[PDB]
Amino acid sequence: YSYKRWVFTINNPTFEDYVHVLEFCTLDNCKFAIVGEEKGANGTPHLQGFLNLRSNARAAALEESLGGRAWLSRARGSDEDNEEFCAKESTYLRVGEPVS
DNA sequence: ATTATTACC
Repeated sequence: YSYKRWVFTINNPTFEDYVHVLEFCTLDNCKFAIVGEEKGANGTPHLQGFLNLRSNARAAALEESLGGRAWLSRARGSDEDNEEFCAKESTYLRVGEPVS
């Protein structure tokens, strides 16, 4: 039950949430990663992203890697589907290139 | 696992 391709959301992200995302979402760990940040007026601020990991991870392990407050789900769309969705966010961090 | 109603297809 360990997988490479995941989506995640971190609602009301904390300092440590950002620190975990910044250290983990790197080319060392990911073939491709994209993480958007939205914190506008009438909604809960979030980090929201997609990870195509180099190594399989069990959900409990990825949860720890992302700071322990993340919602996780096995990715259902393609890397490019996720790139297009997350790149709509007003700020985003993009690591690597989508795999097809 | 986990905070939320946001979350790819």
